[PDB]
Amino acid sequence: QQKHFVLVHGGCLGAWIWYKLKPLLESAGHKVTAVDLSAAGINPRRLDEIHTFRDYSEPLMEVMASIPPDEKVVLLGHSFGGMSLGLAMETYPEKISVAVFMSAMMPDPNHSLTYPFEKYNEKCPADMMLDSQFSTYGNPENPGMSMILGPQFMALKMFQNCSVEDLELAKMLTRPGSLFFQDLAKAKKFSTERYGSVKRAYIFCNEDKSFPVEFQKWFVESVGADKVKEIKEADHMGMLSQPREVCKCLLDISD
Repeated sequence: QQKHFVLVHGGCLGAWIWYKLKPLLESAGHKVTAVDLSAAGINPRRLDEIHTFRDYSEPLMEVMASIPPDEKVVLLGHSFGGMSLGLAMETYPEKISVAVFMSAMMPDPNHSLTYPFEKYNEKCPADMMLDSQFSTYGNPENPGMSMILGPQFMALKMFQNCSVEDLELAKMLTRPGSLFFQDLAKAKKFSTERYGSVKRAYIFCNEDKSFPVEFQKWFVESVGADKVKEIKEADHMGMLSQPREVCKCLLDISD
């Protein structure tokens, strides 16, 4: 039976990361929507006009709003894409057969939206992002924070198991992004009733140097998932370093 995978990229990246995974899932007979979130990929918005996490996630929500009455989707969220999964799961829990997180913080409906970030930024050193750079933007009375990935950070910490071509593509395509911390600090947390009704799966990427496996495991341990798979030699960009494995894990989880 044909599944519809909605793939959601992490911060500063775009739908294009899925360019290897998407045709694989399609050759398996499945439908795939790879979404650019707002001001990501070639989405035509600018980051300095995106101030809320809901606005950032809107292209995903639009895909969710368009799932027909008798269909569901399988979501796959990479990295920060996992937060947009949570929003999709809180909003349209009945529309999702399983929400798959990969190298992603899985929201915990027991805690605030910022909790996984508060956690990340307690367990991880302050210089972890190397040559990446941050700057504020938006309302001076309540500024957003944007970031740009450094090419050493990308090379060493995100794409180190990927081809040079994929890293090249990332250097050519990465755009400023934001984690919307201060907007997330004022959201409405997800609920166990809604977000928590949705089957969760985790795909571990064991060589992820950006979101290390021990931290992936901590999210799975503390939050829980119904299915877990591991890709031993996936880096942070498992859909580019190990697209076939991601495709097998996904079909496994979904079928």
